[PDB]
Amino acid sequence: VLSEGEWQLVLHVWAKVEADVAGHGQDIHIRLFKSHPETLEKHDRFKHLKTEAEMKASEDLKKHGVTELTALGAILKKKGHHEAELKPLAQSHATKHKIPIKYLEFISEAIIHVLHSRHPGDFGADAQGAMNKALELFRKDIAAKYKELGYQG
Ligand code: HEM
Ligand SMILES: [Mn+2]
Repeated sequence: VLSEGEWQLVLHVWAKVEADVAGHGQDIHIRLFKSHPETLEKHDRFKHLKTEAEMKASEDLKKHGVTELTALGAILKKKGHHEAELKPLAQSHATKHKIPIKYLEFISEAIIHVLHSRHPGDFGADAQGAMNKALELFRKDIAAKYKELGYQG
């Protein structure tokens, strides 16, 4: 459980993401793909992009990042009361994309990295701790929904 003050820090930095959702989503994917190339495999639509500049020039990848971050933002804004938003996400990611929980850890790391790279003055230790707790809650709750659908994270 997050305190009200922790949620406020999460949403404070999230408003900064919302000033440029597409750019943040591009940076998060590029970091994710570089740190963990097997995650680029899971994105079988983008597996073929060879360089950072090709990745940045992909309109489809940019649009996909906005779709992803929009769903995450909608979840974060519910401050843990996110069953209705999380359930369809768990359904698609368990039964179609087949994204293990470890890959959600990988993208959580990339989110933290990009947020600290772009917003260090609004993303110090306490804000990082709050965002880490909110992403941990997200991963814990989606893992439980994964199991309800069969097959483990
Ligand atoms: C912050 C966590 C994530 C959120 C909120 C998220 C959200 C979404 C949303 C909203 C879609 C479109 C609708 C859907 O199919 O559910 C989507 C599609 C997808 N996501 Fe995620 N996602 C997350 C993490 C990941 C990770 C970690 C991977 C893979 C390593 C991943 C791989 C995919 C793929 C492969 C698709 C569909 C792409 C296509 O149509 O080609 N997602 N995601
Ligand atoms: Mn993605």
